Amino acid sequence: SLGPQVAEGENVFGVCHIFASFNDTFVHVTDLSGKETICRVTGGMKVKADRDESSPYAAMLAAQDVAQRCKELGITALHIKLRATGGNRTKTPGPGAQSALRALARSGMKIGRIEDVTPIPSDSTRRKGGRRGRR
RNA sequence: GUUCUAUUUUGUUGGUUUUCGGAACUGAGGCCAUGAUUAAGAGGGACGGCCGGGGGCAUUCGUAUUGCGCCGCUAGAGGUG
Ligand SMILES: [Mg+2]
Repeated sequence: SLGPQVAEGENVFGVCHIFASFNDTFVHVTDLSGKETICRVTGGMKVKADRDESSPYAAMLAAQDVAQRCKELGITALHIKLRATGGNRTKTPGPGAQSALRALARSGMKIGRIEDVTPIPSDSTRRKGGRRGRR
């Protein structure tokens, strides 16, 4: 909880891994390595109902809690790594991703570079479902 | 040329060998305007440069998965209308 950075000269960089499933949203801030983490709070930790854990309100509260816990240490800027369900399943991020990103941007985390770290397979295994699908 | 032979014939009775004709075999010729229709918008094949997720064998790469090992923080994570 002690920042060695000079205040006006530069900012301390971290990176958030915004995981956006269709049933929950993870907002996870780690360092430049990713091995050491800083703050992780979810939509289910903020809203105690399973059906709206991936809701933009829950992702917004999770992003506000992440930004407050990160300003408690003094990391100022965050790179953004958007991550989806991935694999054989869906590759489009959920509704909480843009809400959490805009929420941390309003709460005051300096936006670095944004990229997709979605685990898009080259050629995956068999998708969970029948030959007729999830009807 | 070789073998066989219907017989006409030597005035009439007999043999042998020829001229002349028919059957088979066999050598040197002369001639054909000498002799093989075209190459199917039929087909087969050779040859040339290709072309192609065609086939078989060996090798190599890519991610994702799931499981394990180590590290960081955590009370939720999955999943559904
Ligand atoms: Mg079924």
